[PDB]
Amino acid sequence: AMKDLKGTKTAENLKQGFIGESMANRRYLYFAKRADEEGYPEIAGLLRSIAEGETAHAFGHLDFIRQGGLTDPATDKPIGTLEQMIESAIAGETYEWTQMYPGFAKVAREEGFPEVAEWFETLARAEKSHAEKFQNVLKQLKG
Amino acid sequence: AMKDLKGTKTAENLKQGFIGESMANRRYLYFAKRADEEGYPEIAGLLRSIAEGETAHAFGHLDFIRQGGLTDPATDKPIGTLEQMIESAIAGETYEWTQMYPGFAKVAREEGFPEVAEWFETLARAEKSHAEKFQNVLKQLKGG
Ligand SMILES: [Cl-]
Ligand SMILES: [Cl-]
Ligand SMILES: [Fe+3]
Ligand SMILES: [Fe+3]
Ligand SMILES: [Fe+3]
Ligand SMILES: [Fe+3]
Ligand SMILES: [O-]
Ligand SMILES: [O-]
Repeated sequence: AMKDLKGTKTAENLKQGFIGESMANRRYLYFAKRADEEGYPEIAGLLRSIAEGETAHAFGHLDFIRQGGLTDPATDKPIGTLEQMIESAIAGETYEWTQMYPGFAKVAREEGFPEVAEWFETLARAEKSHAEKFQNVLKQLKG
Repeated sequence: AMKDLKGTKTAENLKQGFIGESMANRRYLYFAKRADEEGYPEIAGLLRSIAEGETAHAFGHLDFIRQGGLTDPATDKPIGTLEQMIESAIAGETYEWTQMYPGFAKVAREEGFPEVAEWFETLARAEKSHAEKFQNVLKQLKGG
């Protein structure tokens, strides 16, 4: 591996860089769909290509995070081995279905946004399904 | 009014949901590559399929954000129209190349991590290129 990054500002900067690059890929693919609808195929293709750049950037941030002994930006769990990667996926999905999306749904209903609440409730059930499927993966890797 | 979400906690939750879903898709595609190398194609395929779920979630969050008159989670700029979307991309990439990545690179060098610094410098130049390409897009939308 590489030099230990724990405790540095660079460790936090890699995390923040990963967050921004992740958002950018999602944003640019969403924007490309609007270009698609409106008939701007060269713009849409450029947006998709820039999005591939942001993928490369996000993955490179993860490379340095993993090689520097740091944890997953999303879950604060190690992601050195495949088993650890799956354990990180389980931890994040579990946070999302047990805490995050149910709370978002409750708040949306309290604030008078039942349609948004229904979306958050759909997502809560979806993340529970994801968590169960990843748990099945881990069981198979450890057997 | 679901069409005016400004200032509500639900607005903040949509933003945070978008951030988490965006990271999840990137993480699961990265993890899939390790499964690929090691010969676990069913695990890799599951990671890729779940990642498509996280794409749908992120895009749905953006749908509610736009429909509610809220701004881009990354830039705090409106993203209703295509021109606005491109203007948001320009603002974010400009921040990344003029401030964010150069600052990250300086810190990495000062902390004794030259390989990470070089990566941040490569990314700074890349985001400058991205900003210029988005600027060209805006020129084309405006008539160029
Ligand atoms: Cl075009
Ligand atoms: Cl497999
Ligand atoms: Fe980037
Ligand atoms: Fe999830
Ligand atoms: Fe999700
Ligand atoms: Fe960028
Ligand atoms: O980026
Ligand atoms: O998720």
